[PDB]
Amino acid sequence: HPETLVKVKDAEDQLGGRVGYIELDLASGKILESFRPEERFPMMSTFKVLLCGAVLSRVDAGQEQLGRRIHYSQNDLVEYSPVTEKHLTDGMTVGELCSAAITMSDNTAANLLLTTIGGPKELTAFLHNMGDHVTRLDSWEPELNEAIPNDERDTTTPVAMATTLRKLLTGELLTAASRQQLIDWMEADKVAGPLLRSALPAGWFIADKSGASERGSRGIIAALGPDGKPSRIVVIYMTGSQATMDERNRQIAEIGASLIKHW
Ligand SMILES: [Ca+2]
Repeated sequence: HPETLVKVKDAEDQLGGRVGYIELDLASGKILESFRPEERFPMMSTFKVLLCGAVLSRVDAGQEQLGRRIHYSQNDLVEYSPVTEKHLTDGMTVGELCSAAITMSDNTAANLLLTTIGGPKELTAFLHNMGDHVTRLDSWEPELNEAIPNDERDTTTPVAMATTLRKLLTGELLTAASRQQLIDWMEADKVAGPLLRSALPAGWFIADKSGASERGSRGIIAALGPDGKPSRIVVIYMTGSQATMDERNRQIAEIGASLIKHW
């Protein structure tokens, strides 16, 4: 198994475009290794974790309740809404919407949640307000993913995303209950099987969120580690290529095999 940085560089050689990577120690926050750490990449659906961090932060501030039920209508439904499209009559709670956004990548759920906070500009404000002056959300779904043509809109860097994710999952920017809730949602991801999960040994813990565009881009953010406990944050982004989805997925899975085999 190639060394992880060797493998990242090889992935980029085979795919074209750029591959960005970072691995942080969860406890300490130290950067363990990286490639293109400060370069921008489209977030795609990886932003949905950040969105639910902002929602949880409002819960912690007494401004939102996870049990608050949101009714919506057919005209709110956008592409790739596998959970929300099934709840037109009953609606969904805020907590259900975060579960759908994170675990199923549901786009209408993400839009509804963005509305709760006032839109993409307000998510960017949340990020700024937690010390992430890099990451930006500009668009709603489905414009955001299924292709962000490479502007700086809707981008992050590997290090900004990793850093921000660690600040949401550890420390005290969220309460203990909210930090746990966020990681629970990510552990329950159902749509990232072909990625890091494909390389994960029995007994490990992973909490993740993936992203994709039709053409060009892919990504994943994760907290993972052996023995049931996450101990590192890994962020991988891909953009700018003409590679197939199967090729993007395989290269992420192969990067994952390297980082597990060298753990
Ligand atoms: Ca290169």
